[PDB]
Amino acid sequence: MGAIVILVVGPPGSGKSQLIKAIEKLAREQGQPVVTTSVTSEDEAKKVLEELLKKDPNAIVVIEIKNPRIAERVAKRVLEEDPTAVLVVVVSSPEVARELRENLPNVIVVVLRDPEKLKEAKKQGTQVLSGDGNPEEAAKQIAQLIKDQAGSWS
Ligand SMILES: [N+]
Repeated sequence: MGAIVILVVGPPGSGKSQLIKAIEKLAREQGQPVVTTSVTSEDEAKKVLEELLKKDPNAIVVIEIKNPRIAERVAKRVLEEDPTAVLVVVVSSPEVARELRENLPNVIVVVLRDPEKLKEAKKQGTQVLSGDGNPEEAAKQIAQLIKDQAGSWS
């Protein structure tokens, strides 16, 4: 099918590790292998992606990003390394999400509050899903969105 790459973007305290735990658990239940990596710089991402996303592995790769400022370059690096990867960016801030949407043609999702900033994000194509603070629902919602817009997830 191809690689599904999920960037999970947000500062410490955004729910990333719990969201990632829920995504891994649901994926195991569906018989799909998931691997995770946490990156702090664009080259770290290059290093791990150039090793891992070698031959469009049929796998889910989750990338944890604690520094939202690097998200865009890491997203671009993913596409550079594997132009045949599905890329889903789960972002904590609606403002970051809007900025990433403007700079990429990639699925960008917010589960997370300010109604005005959220509307602005959605206007640039940010997708909103229920399950902020409920990792299990969130994981379910993300998997449904990937199925409907990207493929089986198998
Ligand atoms: N919200």
